[PDB]
Amino acid sequence: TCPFYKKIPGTGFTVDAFQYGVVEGCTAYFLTHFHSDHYAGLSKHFTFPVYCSEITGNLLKNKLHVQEQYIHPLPLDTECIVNGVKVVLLDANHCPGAVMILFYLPNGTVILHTGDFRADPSMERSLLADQKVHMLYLDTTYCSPEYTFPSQQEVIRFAINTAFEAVTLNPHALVVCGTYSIGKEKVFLAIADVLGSKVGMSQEKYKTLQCLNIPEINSLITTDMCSSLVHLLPMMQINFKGLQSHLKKCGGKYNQILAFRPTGWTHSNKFTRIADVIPQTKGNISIYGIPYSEHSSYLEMKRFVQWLKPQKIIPTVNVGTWKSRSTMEKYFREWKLEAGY
Ligand code: NI
Repeated sequence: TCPFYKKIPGTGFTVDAFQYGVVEGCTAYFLTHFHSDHYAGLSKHFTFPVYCSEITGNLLKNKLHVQEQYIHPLPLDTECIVNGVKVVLLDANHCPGAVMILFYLPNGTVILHTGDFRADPSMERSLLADQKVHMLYLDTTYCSPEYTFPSQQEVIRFAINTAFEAVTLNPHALVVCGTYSIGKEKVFLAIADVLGSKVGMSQEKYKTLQCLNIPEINSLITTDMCSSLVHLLPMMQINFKGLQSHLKKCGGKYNQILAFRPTGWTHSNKFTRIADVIPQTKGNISIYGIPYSEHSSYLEMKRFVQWLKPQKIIPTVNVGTWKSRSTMEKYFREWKLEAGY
């Protein structure tokens, strides 16, 4: 049965709740972003409205094959009526097409659902700046003070440097980047740009990227592997046995791979900075971990919540154990006492 933190009070609306069958009373199913935990359940056979962003809509049509009529894309930053309830979609600064949703209830309550987000100060000068938010449904993925990680711009800097050094040292080396969902496209697009290349990838990955409304995308990507010296592979495949296997296929065209694994947090964030990173090495193949995050650090989350001063907070991540729930509430109480709301 659909959990209460996926339902919006005083509406027929649910959020990211596609895996339970029909939910009784639900006139509308909102989808925050195209990640499989959030969409798990959709198919071609859905005949209830789905409201989502334009970009999420393209992925729904082309990757899952939902029928154009049931996909209601909405533009961002635009006051929109949806069954006589005003709603707004806002950029979540997560993956392509990811949004947060502002719900304006008939009774006067205002609810923000963040979906998955990486909180940022530019959100403090959006339509949120204009009025009070009573209830916050919050992405709590990294709600604990151990979780620090660098800025996205810091990480992209490091990457543009590593890659370009190597390629200029050895002109027969390949850059590989790992992937398993949408998100983090900046890693590979930045590397390719510095190297004067398109990015090469499988047919299915190319299809997915062609749904994202990236400007100039035809100039940036290709399915011709031979012609490219930045390749994307499955994240499963980013290891030595798999990279050897792949290094064979290229047919004596490169004599060294240099790979990047964009990851979330790992325990090596506790004791090692970004300028002081190293790879594992089994012969000519070198694998970097780079902590490029599309979720809020603890500090970024904390600042966003203390600015918003919500009357109530409902976590949507790490809610499956009493210990995590209890740990999170304690942080929420500190934040509230510090900030005086
Ligand atoms: Ni996500």
